[PDB]
Amino acid sequence: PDLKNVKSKIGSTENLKHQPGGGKVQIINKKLDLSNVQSKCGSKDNIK
Amino acid sequence: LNRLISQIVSSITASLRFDGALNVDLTEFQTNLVPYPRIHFPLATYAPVISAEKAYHEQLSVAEITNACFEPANQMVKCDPRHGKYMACCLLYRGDVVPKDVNAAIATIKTKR
Repeated sequence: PDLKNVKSKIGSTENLKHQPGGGKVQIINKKLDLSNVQSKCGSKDNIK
Repeated sequence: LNRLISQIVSSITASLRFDGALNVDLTEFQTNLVPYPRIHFPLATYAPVISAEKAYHEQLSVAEITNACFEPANQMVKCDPRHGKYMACCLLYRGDVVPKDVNAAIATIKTKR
C-alpha cells in the first residue's frame, strides 16, 4: 500500500498566524491651571 | 465484567438520579473531556475495586481512592497511560465525600507532575 499524503486535523497547525498580538496602556494624569489666582483678602496696600 | 461496567455507568449517572454537592450533567462531559472534537475518547477507571476481605485492611478516604485512580495497573483499558500525556481527567464522586478533600487530593496528583 501507499497513502500518498495525509495530515492531522484540527489544532495548533491551523493557529500559526494568530498570536494574538498585544497593546499599550497610559495614565491617567492631569494638571490644573493656576494662572488666574490672587489672594482674596488684601489690606497691606492701604499703607498708601 | 458486565457488573463492573455497570458500577462505572451508575457512577457517571449518579448526579442525575439523586442529589449532591456538585452536580455534573451528561452534557457537561464534552466541555471538559474533549479538547478537540475527534480527540474525544477517554479511558475509564473506577475505585475502590475491592472484595469484602480487603476493606478492613486499608484506608478508604477521598485522598486514598483518588490517588489509586492514577495507578497504571488498575485502569479499565489495558495500556500504561505513562506512555503518553494526560489532557484532561474528569473525577466524579459518590458517598461520604467532602469537597475540601476532593480539592486537596486532586491538587496532590498535579503536585506529582
